[PDB]
Amino acid sequence: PTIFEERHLKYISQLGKGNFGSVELCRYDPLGDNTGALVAVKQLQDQQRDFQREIQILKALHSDFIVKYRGVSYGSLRLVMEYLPSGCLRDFLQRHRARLDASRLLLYSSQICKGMEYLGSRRCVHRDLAARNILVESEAHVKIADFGLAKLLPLDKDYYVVREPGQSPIFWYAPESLSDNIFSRQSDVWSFGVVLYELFTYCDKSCSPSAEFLRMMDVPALSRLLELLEEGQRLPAPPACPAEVHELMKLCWAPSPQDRPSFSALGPQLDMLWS
Ligand SMILES: C[C@]1(NC#N)CCc2ccc(-c3ncnc4[nH]ccc34)cc21
Repeated sequence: PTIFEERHLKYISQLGKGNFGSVELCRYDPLGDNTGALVAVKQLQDQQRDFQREIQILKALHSDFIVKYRGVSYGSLRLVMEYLPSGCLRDFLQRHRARLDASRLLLYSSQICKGMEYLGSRRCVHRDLAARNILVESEAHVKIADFGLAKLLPLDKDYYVVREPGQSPIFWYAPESLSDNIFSRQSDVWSFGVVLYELFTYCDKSCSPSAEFLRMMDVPALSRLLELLEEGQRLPAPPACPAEVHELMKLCWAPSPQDRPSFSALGPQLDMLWS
């Protein structure tokens, strides 16, 4: 059931890209009559090693808040996952902003936090937590996706040091990630603070992390952002944001990783704000 034959996967369209790969919508149609199930299929476009690691990570994750691994097709050639037609949260928020209230945003925040608490329990660092990497199962259910940059922490080391600087938009990176290429479950907490900001602005482009940080900012942009952050400057409270939600973002944005709340400490606080 977890082995998908290449010849039966029928290409339909492109779903997206990210981290030198692509996601396609395919029908797994062994009958050849267009009645088979729709699946989301990820493939590559040393890269093979990081793709194999991603598959092994996702295959061992079992959560209502993490995108479901279905299987693999060999040539490992492709990663097969459940298809979520509503797509990424970032685009969903922009389209349905006039229908989703603060209660719904708090529900999504709590579900992402629960998925992140579970990833941390698995010693998994996501490294790319952003609304563009969160999928919408339904109007009341979100799931974390894209484990392309994810790392498993060894048993005796609670952080990870990357050899070369990242290729992701710099606006979600923690100061220790921007300065020393250090990543941990605490830098995932920083990124979650940016996710909370994204939810509460409904991913509005005009006040996005990139537009707002550029606005606030011969020195490179990365060094200028680090300077901004080291001074204690932070993204402003989104328009109409409840005061308590903004206070949580600021806690996620503590200068030192050790002072940031844990996902287990954040969870009951978001659950309390939701109700
Ligand atoms: C998060 C991200 N990369 C990945 N993995 C970034 C670009 C993109 C575009 C489409 C989808 C997608 N859409 C619908 N159902 C799905 N199931 C699994 C993935 C998926 C996911 C992604």
